[PDB]
Amino acid sequence: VSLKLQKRLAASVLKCGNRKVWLDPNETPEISLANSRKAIRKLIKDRLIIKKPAAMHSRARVVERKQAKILGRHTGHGKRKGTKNARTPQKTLWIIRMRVLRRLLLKYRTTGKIDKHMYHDFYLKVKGNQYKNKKALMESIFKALEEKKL
Amino acid sequence: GIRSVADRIRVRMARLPIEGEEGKFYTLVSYVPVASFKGLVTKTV
Amino acid sequence: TKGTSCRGTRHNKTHILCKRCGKRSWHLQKQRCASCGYPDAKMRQYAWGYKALRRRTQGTGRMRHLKIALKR
Amino acid sequence: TGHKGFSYKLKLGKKIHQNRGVPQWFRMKTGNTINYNFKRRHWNRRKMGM
RNA sequence: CUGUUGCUUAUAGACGAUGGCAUCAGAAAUCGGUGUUGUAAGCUUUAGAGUUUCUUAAUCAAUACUCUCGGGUAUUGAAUG
RNA sequence: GUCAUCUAAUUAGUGACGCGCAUGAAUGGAUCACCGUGAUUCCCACUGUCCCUAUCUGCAAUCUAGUGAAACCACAGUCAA
RNA sequence: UGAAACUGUCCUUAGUGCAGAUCUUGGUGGUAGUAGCAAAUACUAAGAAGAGGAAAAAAACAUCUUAGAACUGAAGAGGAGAAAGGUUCCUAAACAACAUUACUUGGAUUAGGGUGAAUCGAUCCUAAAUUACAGAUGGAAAUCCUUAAGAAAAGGAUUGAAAGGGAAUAAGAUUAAUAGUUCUUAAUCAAGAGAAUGGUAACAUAUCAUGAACUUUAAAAUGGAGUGUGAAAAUCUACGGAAGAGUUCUCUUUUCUUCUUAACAAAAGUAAAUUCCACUGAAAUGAAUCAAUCAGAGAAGUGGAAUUUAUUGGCUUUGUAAGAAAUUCAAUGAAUUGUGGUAUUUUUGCAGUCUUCAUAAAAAUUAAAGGGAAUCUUUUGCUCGUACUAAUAACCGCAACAGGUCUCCAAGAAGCAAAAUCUUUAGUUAAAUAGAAUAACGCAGGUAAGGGAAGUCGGCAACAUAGCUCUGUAAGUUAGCAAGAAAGAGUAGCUCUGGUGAUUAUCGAAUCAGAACUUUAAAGGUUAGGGG
RNA sequence: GAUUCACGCAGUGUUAACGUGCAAAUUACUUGUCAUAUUUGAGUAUAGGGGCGAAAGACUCAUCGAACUAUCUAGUAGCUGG
Repeated sequence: VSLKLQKRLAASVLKCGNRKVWLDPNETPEISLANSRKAIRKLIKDRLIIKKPAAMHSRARVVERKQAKILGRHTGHGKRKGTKNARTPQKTLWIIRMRVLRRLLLKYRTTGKIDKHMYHDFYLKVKGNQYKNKKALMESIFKALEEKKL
Repeated sequence: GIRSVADRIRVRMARLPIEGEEGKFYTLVSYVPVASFKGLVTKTV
Repeated sequence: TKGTSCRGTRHNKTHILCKRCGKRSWHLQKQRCASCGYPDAKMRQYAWGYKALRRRTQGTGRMRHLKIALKR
Repeated sequence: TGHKGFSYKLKLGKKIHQNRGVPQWFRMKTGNTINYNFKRRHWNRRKMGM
């Protein structure tokens, strides 16, 4: 007897695909008598039909790869396949640095470390690509404050 | 898989009478795992 | 590709059933029946179509009310 | 199609109704030559052009 | 007598054919010989750049040393038994 | 065509000559930078294209079980004069 | 043999005698048990049913269950629709024919069953276009006109879209098959029935707080590119656990699975962006973005108002609502259902920038204004479509044809990449038959000593270069290019170091550079320019 | 109306396969291309001495240097076969 109907009905009740349905092979005459969804549900409750667990997929291998690449283990020249701009976009580095440097000058103006005329002059210097990073701007501001008092 | 099989396999075959008809017979080949095949000759279990 | 391949896109009807003659000859874009000559009041008949005349004409149907009158 | 007109569906239903065979009792009448319906068609054998 | 058939038969072969043996038949493993590749897996040389942690105590560490001329394969169209 | 040049060797290519069978100015004349699955010639590299063929795999082809067409067909099917 | 009509003679009459016409129609041979039944990686074992794996290996055995091994690889051989098909859908009985073997299988035969809507669509509106009465034209059939010609239609007639516009429904369960349609629960919409305050102002008040003719305004209703960013989902990840499963002679406080929530409404807490309002008046010019851009017809500052952000009001939260659902345990009954992220993608908005000799629809329908004419409960919600495929078997190609045919949802690894390659959820293992042998000649994929195009019409075919980083780069030129010119060097594994931020030491981003040591000396498994 | 890759598309070469084919034009690799002179669905408009054509006498339902269909029509043949 073909158990195609029971396999299809069980998959709709178990809410799984036909590949996850397990019909017990030693009671085919018992299973083949269930020609309705009400009868299938009883067979599921009686452990005649069970749902196979999903095949295991481990992320352990990927986790170790990221751990090694954090320490720069595989980030060499021979493992780089894209262009320099592709891996680290140049435009987004400008947007990141502009936000960082313009945030610092906004913090100093409200704190009173620099005045509006000094803040304005450094703003156009920041936009003009004068300081590589935060430290260079802090050094320039520190140096410019000492010329002011002299 | 389908592409590779073990180079040496050790099996155990047993002649037994068929359950349905006792006069007739059938073979039952089973698998006997071994650590190594060294010094293993045809043994009548 | 004028043969087998070009036939795959044929899924749009040109003619559908006509209300007056029952045949699938009603042109959807011309709004007229190729067979019985719809909305035109007179039925479409031609002398070169003598077989077409012997297929649909008087006496090819039930003659529900004319069969009694001529018998009378 | 899924969407169809009302009259078109009834002409589809009649085509279903006419795709039947001769009942057995009709075949046992005296002097009967009608055994099979030669106006039969199947969906995958002939399209009914409607 | 000859043929079929068997050895999933060879010195032969598209198929037939041809060649050999058929109960002292045949086959099979295992063993030794003979070849191929290059030193298995487990534990040990702190081998070991450094890091880390207890702070000489461990760790983790590509690769490297001894067991190891190792391990694996070997008729399938190889040779003995 | 003749002269140079490209090659060991050039009816090929390039550069010159021009009484040009029968070039020639929006039937457009001359000139090409970029571009072209366009036409042509030569170098480097590489290679079974070749000297000159060997060999490997899969699918068939071969044989068998089931199934099973077609083109074609006067009759047919050994040669010399 | 056959079983009911027929024959001879003479005249008369003719659809009167066949080997050919590539003659017409029908039937049948050789070919011939021959060519074939070879694209789409692939099946094996045990059992069940069945006349249908027997046997001197007759080496193969359709269907269903379990196990193993696999393929499509999520721009799929997944889950759903539009056109087209039309009962192909589901179930049972049954296999004569059909699916190039067979079939217990079937999209095949027989017989029943199946398609439920106030909220989804058609119905409604108009777009390109289309067709009427009267009129005009023509010998005629008929053509023209679509608001112009009319005693016709406050104003212009009919049709025209299941992808354009549009009143209103969601979650769970259920069937052999229908489900925003049935059931439970929870809502919504339409049509009904029972002459006001507050705020300086922007503007605000569970109906409120009257508003006719007439007129106006707005919405429906409007291109594309590219950049930044808010939010949700998915993936990834941090902390904290609960429950179950996998591995475990070698280790692994380990690997894996679940930890959810609708329409419609509420308003504890709290965002981003834009535009306006009040105070004050900028120069020593400020403010601001990735880019811009802005300002005395008024900047920045402070305090406010409004709108947008997939339903009320964007996110969390709440009613719904845990009673559902998911994961477990027990033999119907019990357990739990935290909080984050300066990561990626998709979707959805927003903000300004660019671009056009291109400026990227209309109506139905709705609201508001100017004006001043006048003095909570309950009922109903009609007609039609609704099954199924949507394709390496339901569509078009004569067919179960490697051809063609419009869309929606869309995981992990790796990488610049929605690339090649492998896997997860889902689907399938059959998709014109197999077994044995392992000849020639083939089709598809390859390799090769020495030479290196001598082959040939011709380097046809194949080989060869190939990613990224650094250096370097000619003539010529329309000065833009040539240019990835040409040419040269580096690249692996392991252990470390430094740079690039946020909050006041902790937290996070993959990216760049550098140094020792070791080795089989490193883009090349896949993908991947020959040059002059 | 820059250079390329990808989903797709086309059809440069092999003058490969096949050539009583998977197919009355297809398959494989190679090549070109792969968004603004782009690709594409449905609706709608254009008809045979006509239409449509970035122009090949190309396309107009496997039909094109004048479609398909029916009638005139048993068109005519000094030519061919019986």
